Amino acid sequence: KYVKVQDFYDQLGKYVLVAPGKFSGTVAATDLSTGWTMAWLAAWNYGDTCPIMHHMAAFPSPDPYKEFEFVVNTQGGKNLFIYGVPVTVEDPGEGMKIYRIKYDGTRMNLQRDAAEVSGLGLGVHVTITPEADGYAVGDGQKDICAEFDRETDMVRYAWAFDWDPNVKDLKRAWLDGGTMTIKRLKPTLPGGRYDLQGSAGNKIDWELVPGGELAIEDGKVSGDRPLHSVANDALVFDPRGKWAVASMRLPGVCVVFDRENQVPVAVLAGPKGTPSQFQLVKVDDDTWTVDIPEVISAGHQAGFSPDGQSFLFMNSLRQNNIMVWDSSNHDDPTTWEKKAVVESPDWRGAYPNTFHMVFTPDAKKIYVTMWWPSPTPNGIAVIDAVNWEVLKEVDLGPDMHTLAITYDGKFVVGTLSGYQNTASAIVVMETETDEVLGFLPSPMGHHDNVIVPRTLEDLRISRSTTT
Amino acid sequence: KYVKVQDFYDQLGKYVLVAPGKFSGTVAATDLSTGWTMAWLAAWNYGDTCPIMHHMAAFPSPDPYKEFEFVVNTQGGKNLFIYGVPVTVEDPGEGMKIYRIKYDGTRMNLQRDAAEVSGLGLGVHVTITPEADGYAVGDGQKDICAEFDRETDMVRYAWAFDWDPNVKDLKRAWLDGGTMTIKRLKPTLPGGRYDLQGSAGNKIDWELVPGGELAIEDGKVSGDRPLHSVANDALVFDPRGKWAVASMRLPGVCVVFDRENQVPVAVLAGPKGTPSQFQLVKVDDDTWTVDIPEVISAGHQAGFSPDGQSFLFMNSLRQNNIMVWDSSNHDDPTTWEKKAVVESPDWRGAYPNTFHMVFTPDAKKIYVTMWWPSPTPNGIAVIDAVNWEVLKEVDLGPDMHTLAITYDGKFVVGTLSGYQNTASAIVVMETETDEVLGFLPSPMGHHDNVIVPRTLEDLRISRSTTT
Ligand SMILES: [Cu+2]
Ligand SMILES: [Cu+2]
Ligand SMILES: [Cu+2]
Ligand SMILES: [Cu+2]
Repeated sequence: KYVKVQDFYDQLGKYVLVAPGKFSGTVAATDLSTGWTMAWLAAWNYGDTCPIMHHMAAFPSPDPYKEFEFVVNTQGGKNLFIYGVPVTVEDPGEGMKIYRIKYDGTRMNLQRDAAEVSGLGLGVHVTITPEADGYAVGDGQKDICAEFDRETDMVRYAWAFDWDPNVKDLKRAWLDGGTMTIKRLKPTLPGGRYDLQGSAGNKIDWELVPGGELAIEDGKVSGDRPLHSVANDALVFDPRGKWAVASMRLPGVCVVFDRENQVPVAVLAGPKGTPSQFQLVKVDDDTWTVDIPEVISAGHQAGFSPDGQSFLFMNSLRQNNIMVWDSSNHDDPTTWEKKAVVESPDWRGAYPNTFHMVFTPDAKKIYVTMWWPSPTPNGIAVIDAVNWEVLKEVDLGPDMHTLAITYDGKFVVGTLSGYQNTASAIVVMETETDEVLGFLPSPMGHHDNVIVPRTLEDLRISRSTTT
Repeated sequence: KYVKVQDFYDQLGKYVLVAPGKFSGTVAATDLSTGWTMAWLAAWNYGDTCPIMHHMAAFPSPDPYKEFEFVVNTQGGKNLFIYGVPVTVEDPGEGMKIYRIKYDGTRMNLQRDAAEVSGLGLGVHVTITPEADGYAVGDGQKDICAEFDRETDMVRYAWAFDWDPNVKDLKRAWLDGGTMTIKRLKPTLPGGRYDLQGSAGNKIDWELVPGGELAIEDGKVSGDRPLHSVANDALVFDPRGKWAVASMRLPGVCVVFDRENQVPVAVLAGPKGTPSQFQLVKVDDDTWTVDIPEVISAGHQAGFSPDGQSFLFMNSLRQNNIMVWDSSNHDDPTTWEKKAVVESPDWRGAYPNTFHMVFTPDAKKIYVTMWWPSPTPNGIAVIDAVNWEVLKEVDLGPDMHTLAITYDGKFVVGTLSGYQNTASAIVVMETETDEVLGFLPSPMGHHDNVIVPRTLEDLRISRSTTT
């Protein structure tokens, strides 16, 4: 007679979608086998006065439906003013919170704020270590990343990054190059803690938007110290262990760190045209530098294929493509060498902007975001990861964000977020012939989403090895 | 191969569902033809410091996808402490806002706070007048209801209700009878404004929950004036025009009001066992009284069938049934006689509590809510409104709130809201053989929802004639 939406959910199976909602100030888990939201959480109700719920990542649980834990961070300050919502809050809080929350089989519970426990507030990407024993956050306003311990929320190590332009004027500070310093950040407060919550640390007073390097160069982004900015975005993890990679938007490079010995060991150069790497120079036991002749393009998204064998960093802005290194040699990242660039005619200038990606478990395909400012249709591009070529692009709607995949490989689940004021949805695509099955309602401006992994192997294609 | 969710939405058609989300702080509209959320608004963004978004109702729009306008009010104070979210807020806002919001075919726009325009702040049911030229709001803490003009947001008339118990002890205050006063409530501030925003007016410090009539009796509800409460809930409208009916929870009556002459004309007695009406006595030009020998039962849900020929009030609490009156004589409500009572073996003392309803366009059936405290399954009873009998009950999940219906009469659309901390959903049932088609995600604690009407006729089965 009639069609039952339960038939759609029957095919997706018992996966748990989690996603935060940015200006909605909520986070929510959804049952993809029934269409229910399992639980949601409103941070205002906990006294947060700028609850911009931003990025997030879930630890694996053997049964997400009885329990799971996740990490979700917030942004604050003038970040509240930069989207199209005519916000009337005067003096909002400062965000940079890192909330630990546990779903217990009925409700979500706010465990604590890790930014308080560690001393270190960081407001961009959140990922889980491949061993599920901790997590990392990055922040492009203060240019710090750190890997924290799951059980205590204390920082295992934290790196601060600094730019020293060869030309001291914002228009040229990146294009004509400079030296980046890589600096061990050491705790300064009792108990092993930092003094870097909320805005403490900030160089620029809000996070650079997609294309937002142009803005910083044109002197349109305020802050104390924009000339020193690199805009770190993320620390993503090699699935094989040992190394974590920090992405720096403005200087177009990624830094490979030794997690156990807490040194950086290599710098990979993003733009097509430049070598595989630049030279890392140790200055002292806590200080390294790297010189860059010119920044030919800012980069964004960074991540490893599930087997560890390829590493990717996206050029965005002046170039627009995916640079791929061969990371085959687990024993020494200073050998990792460029082996492929994914290019496509429509990939010119800042838009479409490729800010997020997910591999299929066997690693032969990639789903990658194509973002544009309103009104141009946003979408997904499907990449052949064996030959490194675009297979197809699907237009979907406004403001495309992240992409997650069911662990059996079969369905891609993505979020579009209305720029915080217009249409928002969850999108489902099947990966056998890459077609959209449609949209589920989602009143939230998500800039992240995940499916709760069950095993350490599922994390290799979740929020761990890519953003 | 795969089922597309678009197939389920193709059978629903271009209807727009709207609902607010109570603790979530937000409000959202969904395109039931594509699964997208069309847009959503987070009240914290406009500086509201207790954005419990409560009840709402939408003006008809000839094309809602192009634009439509709605009203959504808030609660604050200690309402924020009444649910199991371990809220930690120091100085919560007082709530009782009445927002005017307009969707402009891209975004939601906050137009203003009707409670600041009028001075009169009310936080329970919001309904639209059948001519779509104004709206009404009730409040069970202050015991006031009013009709507001749509263009100016100024009060057309408002009424204040007061209880004068025969026994001055909260335990007997309603059981052993009393007198209720109906007072015309007049502006005290310049320009025809009230001085009654926020907590001003409050007799008890929070709204009574389902079954909370026993809490007030037991001295569990603090406030300044509990012995005087009646807990007004709503002012629903005869779809034929002329009359509005205010429901009074604690004394178990409804008062019929003549909208244009600004006087009450009749009082309907809810519990089975009592006559059709108690006698309204005029005291002076602004004051009427009505005596009740004893209150056998509190009531709650109240509303008209779409042709106006039947009027319903739900006994909850000490009886649990639907009382029905013959309202076919539109010239004189003092002739409305009880004509039936719907009863069911399971409907004994408070739970399930039947607090929400919607009619089919032809008025031949009613979908009514059945609410229990966690953990018993809440759901929907289907009522034969030709013979006044229950047809079936369907169990759904936690915390069942309101129901709407598509104006072609084909699909019933309801909200479950997880007691603000667990599972939430929208549910879809087809009215042809009353089977549930399944659930769409909705991370929101809705106590309201509407499908946006397109004509005046549509309002006869929207938030106008029933809550
Ligand atoms: Cu990023
Ligand atoms: Cu973001
Ligand atoms: Cu009610
Ligand atoms: Cu309510």
